[PDB]
Amino acid sequence: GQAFRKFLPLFDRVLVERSAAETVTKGGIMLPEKSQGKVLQATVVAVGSGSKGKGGEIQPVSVKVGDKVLLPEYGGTKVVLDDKDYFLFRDGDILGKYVD
Amino acid sequence: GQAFRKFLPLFDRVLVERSAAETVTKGGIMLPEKSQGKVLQATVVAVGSGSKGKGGEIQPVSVKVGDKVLLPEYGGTKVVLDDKDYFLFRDGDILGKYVD
Amino acid sequence: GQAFRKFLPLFDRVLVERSAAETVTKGGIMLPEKSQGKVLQATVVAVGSGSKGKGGEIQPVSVKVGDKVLLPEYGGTKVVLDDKDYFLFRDGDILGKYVD
Amino acid sequence: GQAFRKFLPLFDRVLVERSAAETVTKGGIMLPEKSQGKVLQATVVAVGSGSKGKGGEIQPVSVKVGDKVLLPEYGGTKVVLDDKDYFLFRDGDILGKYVD
Amino acid sequence: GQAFRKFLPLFDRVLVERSAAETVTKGGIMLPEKSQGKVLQATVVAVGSGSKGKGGEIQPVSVKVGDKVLLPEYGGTKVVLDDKDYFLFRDGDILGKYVD
Amino acid sequence: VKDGKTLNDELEIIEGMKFDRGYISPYFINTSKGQKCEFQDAYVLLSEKKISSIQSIVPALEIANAHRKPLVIIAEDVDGEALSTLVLNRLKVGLQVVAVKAPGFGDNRKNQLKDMAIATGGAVFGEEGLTLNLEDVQPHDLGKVGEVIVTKDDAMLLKGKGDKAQIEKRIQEIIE
Repeated sequence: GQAFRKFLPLFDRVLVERSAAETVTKGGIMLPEKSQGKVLQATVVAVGSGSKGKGGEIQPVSVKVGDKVLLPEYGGTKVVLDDKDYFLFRDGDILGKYVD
Repeated sequence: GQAFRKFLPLFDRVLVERSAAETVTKGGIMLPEKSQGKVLQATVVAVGSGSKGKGGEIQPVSVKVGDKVLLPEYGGTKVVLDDKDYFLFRDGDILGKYVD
Repeated sequence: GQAFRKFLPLFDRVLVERSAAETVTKGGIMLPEKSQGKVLQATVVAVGSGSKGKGGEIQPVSVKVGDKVLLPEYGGTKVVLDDKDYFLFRDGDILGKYVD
Repeated sequence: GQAFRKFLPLFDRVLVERSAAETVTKGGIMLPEKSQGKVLQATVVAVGSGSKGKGGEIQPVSVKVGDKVLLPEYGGTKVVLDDKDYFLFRDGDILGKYVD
Repeated sequence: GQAFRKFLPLFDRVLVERSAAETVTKGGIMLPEKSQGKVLQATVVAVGSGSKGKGGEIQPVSVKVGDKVLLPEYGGTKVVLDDKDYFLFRDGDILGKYVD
Repeated sequence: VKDGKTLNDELEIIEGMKFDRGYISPYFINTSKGQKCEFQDAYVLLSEKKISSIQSIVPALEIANAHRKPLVIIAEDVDGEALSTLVLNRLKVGLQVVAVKAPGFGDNRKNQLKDMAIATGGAVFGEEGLTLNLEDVQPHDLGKVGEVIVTKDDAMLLKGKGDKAQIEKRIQEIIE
């Protein structure tokens, strides 16, 4: 498990911050704030130690800290750390990650 | 796991590209766009690494990249990659494949 | 697994072709088409490779291609091959066989 | 298992004491009492011995007494000890720990 | 398993006797009996032999006879023994023990 | 011209920004001689939407408390937890604050609120077009009056420290 802002997730939970919502289009058209939904793009800031899926050993989570990941529409918990929004997810809920 | 457009699926998740909807019939009758439903034919573009169904090892998915497959009507997730529509499915959701 | 018209079912799914609906009775009485429901009699045209029920091995399906089988009223999936009607079933859904 | 005020939790249950609700903001603005919801921050005062997740042995709980933890919105049992408010939680329900 | 008043519980069931409802407060105020809700404190009077949670052996229950325990708000079976109220609970339903 | 309750005709001159909206709660009264709220050199908070939440009203209260200046809150309505916060801070510690409903039923409410913003030097919050949020309030986004009376039925703002040229442009806008 890896901690972020003095917060360590438990079991296979993963903490992410969502990316910044896009404010202007590629042509130069500014977008209203209330029309921008939740960003499914996110980066991993903290992982838990993982669950015990098999007998006697700890299974680490599939993502690591700094991974750029894709989130589902629902299934995240609001976590406030130093007055900033963070979202806690189960490891199996992450749809995929972006490689570079 | 195999990545597509710098996106890699997680666990037993498969990313597919749906085939193009039929626009004109075999007799030359063009079809309206709003009347064409979702295409159940698709091509596998990205596979996940696979889940751990048994004890201690990773089970790879049953399809590979480039496979021509048949999809169910429900059960896919909208994924946008380079502003182009793609759909993510669990490996068990795919009904079958087209062999050549 | 066995393929049929360039379609191969995945896992333990079984592809069936329903028997022809009875149009005339034994007494020579023609029957309306709207009054004939789905035929629970069917033949097996394609089988999947099977699931992994136990640890590390593939369990083949209980029916083979060419078997004459009885279908449940619900639980089948519409599959169209060469503009012809076919239905996909889980192997555990088939009620029984017609043994000759 | 660790007891607190002669109360010992059973199996993997964890007893927590919620933190004090904020009565005044950083700018010196006092807040009404009924506008302050349940505090998701809490400290662990008592743990159970743990459950038997695997075959034949007892799995201890992930948190220990004195850990600063984060709690979900729902899923806690009211427990009154020496006429003072306390809450009982399952070990898996706890979101994470505050490390120092 | 331990029997009480010629009644032996089966499997992991536990028979408890609830504490007497508080009729007067610490100041000297008599309380109405209708307002006195169900008492969550109880004394274990009979335990079952336990269930077979693992392979081939019998798992004894966590509580013993004479233990002071805390009860959930729902989930108890009314058992009448010699015309007196007794309540049957699963071993997992019990929240904790009062250790002296 | 309206009726008079006396025997003689009398002329009343009403100056400044008077509107037929009193205080929301009587706990804001600090001048018991006339049952009125009296502030001098006060901040003005203007909201085009209702103020019903804690976080929509706390930051403005922290600016008013840090500057040790009174605050006048003119919105569509102030209710819920924000009203309880205002009354609690007025009664316990003695925070100088008053809350007044906005005048007008329709687009007249928006036009008069923007008139108040221009005359006081403040900004209208919770608007349809610019969409300024009440959680993000700066000390320059508040109007500055030199004087305010809030009685039971009406409130009046005097000597708003707005930009004179902006008031002139708003006057020509009303003229056209």
